[PDB]
Amino acid sequence: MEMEKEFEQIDKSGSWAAIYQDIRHEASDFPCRVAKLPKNKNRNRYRDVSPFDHSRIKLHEEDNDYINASLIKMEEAQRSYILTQGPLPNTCGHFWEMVWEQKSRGVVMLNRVMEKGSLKCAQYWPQKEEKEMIFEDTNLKLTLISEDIKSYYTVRQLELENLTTQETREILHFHYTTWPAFGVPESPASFLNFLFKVRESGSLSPEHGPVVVHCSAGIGRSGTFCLADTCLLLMDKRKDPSSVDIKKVLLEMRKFRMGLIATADQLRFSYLAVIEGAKFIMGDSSVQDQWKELSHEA
Repeated sequence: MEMEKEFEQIDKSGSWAAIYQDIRHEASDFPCRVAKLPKNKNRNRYRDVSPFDHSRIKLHEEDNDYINASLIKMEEAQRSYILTQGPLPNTCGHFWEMVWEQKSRGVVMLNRVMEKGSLKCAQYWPQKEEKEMIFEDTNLKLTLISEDIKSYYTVRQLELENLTTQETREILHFHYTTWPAFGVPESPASFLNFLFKVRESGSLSPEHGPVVVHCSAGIGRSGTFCLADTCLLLMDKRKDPSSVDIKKVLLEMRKFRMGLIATADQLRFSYLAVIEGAKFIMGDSSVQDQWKELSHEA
C-alpha cells in the first residue's frame, strides 16, 4: 500500500531517474583489491564490475581462489544469493567449482550467450545429452539430463559429478531468454511466473546452498531478480505489504555487490513486480494461474 502510494507519486512526478541516481549516490563503496590484482585480470568480464573483498566467494583451491562472484546475505529475509558474471571461456570450471563447493541446487541465467551482436557469456553447460562437458582444471563432469522448453524460458536438469569423489548432484538451470540487457521483462506476469517456477523447484530453499544468479555482468538483471524475490519474502514473513521498503532493501543488497539494478526502468519494474506479487503473498493463490496465462509460456 505505502509501496503503491510511492509508486504513483514517482510516476506522476516522473522522477524515476532522480530516485535511481539517489540510490547510486548513497550506495556502499568497499574495496575490491583481490579483483584488481594483475593475476585476476582475465577472470573479470567487465573492468567496472568487481566483487567486494568482504563478500566475494572464495574458491577452495590453493593456486588462485578468485572468481567474480558475491554472496548477498540478506539477514532479515533469511535468504542468500550468489550473484556472478556470465562465465568466461577460462572460468567455466571455476563457475562449476563454486556451484559444487557452495552446495547450490539452482542456477538462474537471465541473459543469452549472444546479445546485441556480442558474446556476453560462455556456453558453460551442455546442450546435448550425449555431449557432456568435463572441466579438467576443477575435476568436474557436467551432463544434460533433460530440458523443458517454454516460449520465453527453458528449465534444464543437469548432473554435476565430482570426479575426485564420484559424488553426483542434480543441478536445475533456469534460463530466461527474453530479458534484454539494460531492459525489463515483457510484463510482471512473465517475470513472476518465472520467479515462482524457481521457488517451486526448491532451489531457493534454506536446506540448499545459495542459488547462483547471473546475467552478463551479474548486477542489472540479476539484481532485479533478487530484489523482487527478497521483497516478496519479507512481505510473506509479516503478511504486511506496507512493511517493505524497496529502496532500503536495494541499498542493503548493494552492501554485498556493487551496481545492483542497472537502470531507472529496472527499478520501476522491481516495484511493479513486487506490487503484483503481493497479490499472491496476501492470499490470492489463483493469481499464479493468471500469470501463467498472461506469460504465454505455452
